[PDB]
Amino acid sequence: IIGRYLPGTTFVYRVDPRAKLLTTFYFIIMIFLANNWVSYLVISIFGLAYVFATGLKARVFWDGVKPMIWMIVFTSLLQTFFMAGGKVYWHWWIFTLSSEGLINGLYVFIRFAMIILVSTVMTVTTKPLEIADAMEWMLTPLKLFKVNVGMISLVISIALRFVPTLFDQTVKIMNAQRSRGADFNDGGLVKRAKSVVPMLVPLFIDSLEVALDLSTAMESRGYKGSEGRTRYRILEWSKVDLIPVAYCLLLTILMITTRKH
Amino acid sequence: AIKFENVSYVYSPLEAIGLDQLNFSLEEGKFIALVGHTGSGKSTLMQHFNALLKPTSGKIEIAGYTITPETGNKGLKDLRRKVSLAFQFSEAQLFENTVLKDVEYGPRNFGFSEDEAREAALKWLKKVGLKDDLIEHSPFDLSGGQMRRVALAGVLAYEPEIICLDEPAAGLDPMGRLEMMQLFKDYQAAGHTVILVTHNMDDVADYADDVLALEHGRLIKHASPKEVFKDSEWLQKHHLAEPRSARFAAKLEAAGLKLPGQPLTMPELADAIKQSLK
Amino acid sequence: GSDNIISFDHVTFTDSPRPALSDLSFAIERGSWTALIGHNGSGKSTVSKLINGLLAPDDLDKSSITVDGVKLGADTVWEVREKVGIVFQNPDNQFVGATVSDDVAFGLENRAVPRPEMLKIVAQAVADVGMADYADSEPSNLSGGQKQRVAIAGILAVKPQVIILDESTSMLDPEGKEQILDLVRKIKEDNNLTVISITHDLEEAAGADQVLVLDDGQLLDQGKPEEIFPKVEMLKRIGLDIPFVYRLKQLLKERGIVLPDEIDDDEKLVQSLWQLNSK
Amino acid sequence: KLELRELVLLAMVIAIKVILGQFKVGNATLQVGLGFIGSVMLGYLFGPWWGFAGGALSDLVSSVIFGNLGGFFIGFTLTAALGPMIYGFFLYKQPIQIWRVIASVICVTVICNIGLNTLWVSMMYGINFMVALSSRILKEMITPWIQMVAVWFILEGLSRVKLSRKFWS
Ligand SMILES: Nc1ncnc2c1ncn2[C@@H]1O[C@H](COP(=O)(O)OP(=O)(O)NP(=O)(O)O)[C@@H](O)[C@H]1O
Ligand SMILES: Nc1ncnc2c1ncn2[C@@H]1O[C@H](COP(=O)(O)OP(=O)(O)NP(=O)(O)O)[C@@H](O)[C@H]1O
Ligand SMILES: [Mg+2]
Repeated sequence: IIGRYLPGTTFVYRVDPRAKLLTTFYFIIMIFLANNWVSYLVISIFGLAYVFATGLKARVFWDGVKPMIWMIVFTSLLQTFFMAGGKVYWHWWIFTLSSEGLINGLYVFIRFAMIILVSTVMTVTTKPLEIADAMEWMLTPLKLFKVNVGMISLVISIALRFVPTLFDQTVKIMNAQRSRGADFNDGGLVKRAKSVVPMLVPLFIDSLEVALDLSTAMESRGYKGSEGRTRYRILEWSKVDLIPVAYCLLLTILMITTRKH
Repeated sequence: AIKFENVSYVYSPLEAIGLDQLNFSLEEGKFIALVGHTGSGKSTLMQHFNALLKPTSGKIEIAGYTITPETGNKGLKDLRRKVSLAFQFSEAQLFENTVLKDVEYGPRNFGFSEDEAREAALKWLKKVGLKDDLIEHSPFDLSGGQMRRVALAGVLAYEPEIICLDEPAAGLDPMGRLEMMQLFKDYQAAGHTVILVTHNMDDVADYADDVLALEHGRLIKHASPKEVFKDSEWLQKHHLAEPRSARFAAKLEAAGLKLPGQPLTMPELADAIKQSLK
Repeated sequence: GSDNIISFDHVTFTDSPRPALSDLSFAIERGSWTALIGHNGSGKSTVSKLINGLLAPDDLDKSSITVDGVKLGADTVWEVREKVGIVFQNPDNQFVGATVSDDVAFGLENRAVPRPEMLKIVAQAVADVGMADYADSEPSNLSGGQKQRVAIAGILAVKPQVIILDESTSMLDPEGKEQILDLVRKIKEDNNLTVISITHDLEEAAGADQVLVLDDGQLLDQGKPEEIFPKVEMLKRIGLDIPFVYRLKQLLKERGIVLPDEIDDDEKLVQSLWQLNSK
Repeated sequence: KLELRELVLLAMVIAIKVILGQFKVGNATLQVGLGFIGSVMLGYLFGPWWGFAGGALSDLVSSVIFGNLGGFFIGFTLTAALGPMIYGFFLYKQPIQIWRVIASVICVTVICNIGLNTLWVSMMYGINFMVALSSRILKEMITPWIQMVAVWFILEGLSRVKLSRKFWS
C-alpha cells in the first residue's frame, strides 16, 4: 500500500527525476493541444513508445486503471451522448448515438488512457525520495518572491518520512479501540460520525508528542536555519537526460503542424 | 480452555511467515506468560485472541467461540467482550473528556446500562489505585503513571475473562510495577486468565504458571517456569533470557554451594541460601 | 578537572507553580562516566536540556553553566551546542533524516561541511556504530536498537566532547540495552569522550564512575556507586529499584546473615558466601 | 513567524491529512473518503494562510507516496490547497458554532469540489463543462450532508485536545 517502485534495468530508470517530471508535466500540457484525429494518433504513438520503453508488464498499468475505470466509461458515454452529428445509428427518446459522438467518446478515452499511462510510468519508475528532491528543486522559482523554500523542503521531507510511521500508529490505535469494543462502520450516520474521534484524537496527541520531540532533536543538533546548509543527496544531470528533451521537443513540433492549427 | 489447532498466519513478494504450526491448549485461570526474542511473533499470536487477525489455515477455540479462516467480522462484539487486549503503550489510546467517561467508554460499547457502566468504572478506578479526586480531570492532563492506570482500568472494567496484556508495566516505577502485577495476580484469583507478554523474565518467574516460548513464529516449549529454566544452554541457544535469581544460583553453583531445589524468586533464593548454610 | 559545572539554578517552566529545578550544584570530571538517577519526573531531562544550552536559567545573574571552560550565555549557545550531543529517549522520534546515512549527515549539514568531506565522515561514523550494512535503509525497516545506534552515529559525526544519553536505552529489549551500552562504552574509550547517562535503572549506573541522585529537582546525594547504593533507605524512599546484589544482601540480613557493606557486585558476594559456608 | 515546533507540527498534520485520504467510511452503496478531515485540522489549528501551504504540500506528498493516479497537474494542487484556506477563514480561532461549520462545508463544496475541480477535469479531458458537472454531481451533492457532521465531531475533539496541557500555547 505504501510505495509503488518496481526495480529494473531499462534506460527510463536512469533518467534524472527532474527531467522525467518535467517531461510528464509537458506531456500533460501537450495533451490539451491535440484535436484532429491524426494528432491523437501522434499522442497514442508517443505514449505507447514511452510505455514500451519503460519495459513494464501490463498488469501494473491495469492496476493503475482499475480504480477509475468506471469514471472513464461514464465520462466517455456522457460525451458520446451529449454531442451528436452525422449518422444516428441506434436511437431512443433522448439517447442519440452518433458517429461524431462515438469518435468523441473514443477521443476522450484516449486522453484518459494516455494521462493514466504517463502518470503511472512516473509513479512506478522512480523512488519517492527522488520525486521529493525533484519537487524541492522545481520549487526554486519561488525564491524570486522572497518566500523561503528551505522551510518548504524541510516540511515536505519530514511529512514524507513520517507518513508510514503515522500510518502504523493509526492502524495500531484503531486495533486497540476495536479491542475495547468500538465499532468503526456500523450504527447509522451519527454513530459512524462519532466513531471517528477515537481514530483521530489519540493520533493527534501522538503527533503533538512526536512534533515536540523531533523539534527538540533538530534544535539540539544545530538547526539554526535553512540558510547556510549544504546537502547530502544531490541530483546530477547525465547524458541520458538528453533522451527526454530531444523526445520532449519533437512532440511539440508535430502538434505545431499535425493539428488543425 | 483456549485451544489452537494448526493456527498459522502469513502476511505477493513480501509473504512472511508471521506464525507457524501452533499446538497448545491453555487452561483457564492460570497466569500464562508469553516469551520470545524480538521479532518472534508474540504480538501476532496475541492479536489472535480477540480475532483482530484471523488464521490463514487453522482453528481457534477461544472462550467457547470458534474462529476459522473464513469467519467474518460480524458477531465478534460478544467475543471481544470476553477477551480484552491491552496493547504495549495503552496510554496512547485515551481520548475522552474526563477520566470517568474514558473508563466507561469501554462498558458502554457492550450493552452496559449507563448507571451500571458508571458504577463499574468507579469500582475499577478505585481498584487500580487512582486517586478519588482525579476521576474528573482530563485524561490528557495526567502523568504517565496515571495515564497507564486509567488505560488499564479501561480495557478491564467490563470484567473480561481471557485478558491479554502486552507489557502492562513497561514504564512504571518499581512500586507501580509491583502494584500492577499484584492487581493482575489478584484478578486471576477470581477465575480469569491473564495471558501476559513480557520480555522481562523476573516477574514471569515470580508469578506465571505457564510459559509459552516462541521461536521465529513457532511454539517451542510450553510448561511451568520451574521446568523451563532448568538448563541455561537451551535458553541461550534459543535467545530466551533467564531470571536474575536463576543466573545467580547457577553462578554460585560453580563455587560448589549445592543449593537444594531450584531457586527462581528472590525470597526463594534467600531461603535456599539460609537453608544451605546449616 | 571539571569539564562541566553547574552553579545555583532555577528553571521554573513557563507558568507552573513550583520550580522544576531548585538550587542544583554538581561537577563532572572529564572522561568519567557519570550517571544521573532520579524518580520518574524528578527533573533529569531538564538538566539534560540545560547542559547543551537548549534552555537557560531564569536568574542569569547568579547562575553558572560552564561547559569545557566556556560559560553559557545568550551569545554562546550555538558554540556549546556544538561540543555537547544528546541521545533522546524515543528511538524513532529523533530520527530526522529520510534514511540512515542521511540522518547521520544532518549534524554535518547544519555546519555547512563540504560534501566531499561529508561523504567520508558519514561513512566512517556509520562504520563506528556497526551499521555499515544498513546504510540508506528506511526508518520503518529498523528496530529500536538500530535506530538508537544510528542516532549515536549522528551525534558522533560532529565529534562532540560530551554524550548525554537521555534515557537512550529505556525502550528496548535487555539484549538491545546491553548491546548499546557496550557500543557507547567502546566509542567513549576510542574517541576519549565524557558520557553522562540519565537512567531510572540502577544496574546501568552500577558501572558509572560517578552517580548523581536527583530528588524533586535537588541534588540529594552524590558519590561513587559503591558508596551511594549501600544506603538503601534513601533509594527505597524516593522510589528506585535497588540493584539485585544489595536487595539479596538485605534479604539475607533480614533472615539473619550480616555481611559487610563493602560487598558490592555479584562475584564478591559469591566468594564471601563461599568462605562463610566453608566454616 | 512559525517556531520550529509549529513547523514540525505542520508536517505532522500534513502527514495525517495524507493518511486520512485513504481511510474510507461507509458501505458498498456509498463510500466517503476521510481526506476532508485533514483539511479542517489545517483550517482549525494553523489558520488559512498556512492552511494553503499545508494543503498544497499534502497533495504533493500524496502524489509522491500513494501516487497521483489522476495525472500530474497544478490545478489539482490548487484545489487541494484551496480547501484548508476556506476552513481556516471560517473556523481558525473563532469559537465553536454550528452555522460556521455548515457554511464552511457548503462553501468548500461549492468552490473546491464543484466549480473548480470540475473545471480542471473539463479542461484536462476536453469534455464540456456540463458533462463533467453532471458526471460527478451525485457525490458532490450527497457528501456535504455527511461532512457537516463528521467535521463537527472532529472539531469537537480538537477543541477538547487544545484545552489540555499537551498543547503548549
Ligand atoms: N501483519 C503481519 N502479519 C504477520 N507478520 C507480520 C505482519 N507485519 C509484519 N510481520 C512480520 O512478522 C514478524 C513477527 O511480527 P511481530 O508479531 O510484530 O513480532 P513481535 O516480536 O511480536 N513484535 P514485538 O512486540 O515488538 O516483539 C516480523 O518479522 C514482522 O516484520
Ligand atoms: N513542558 C513542560 N511544561 C511544564 N512542566 C513541565 C514540562 N516538562 C516537564 N515539566 C515538569 O517539570 C518537572 C521535570 O520534568 P522532566 O525533567 O522532563 O521529568 P522527567 O524526569 O524527564 N520525566 P522522565 O523522562 O520519565 O524521567 C516535572 O515535574 C514535569 O512534570
Ligand atoms: Mg509486545
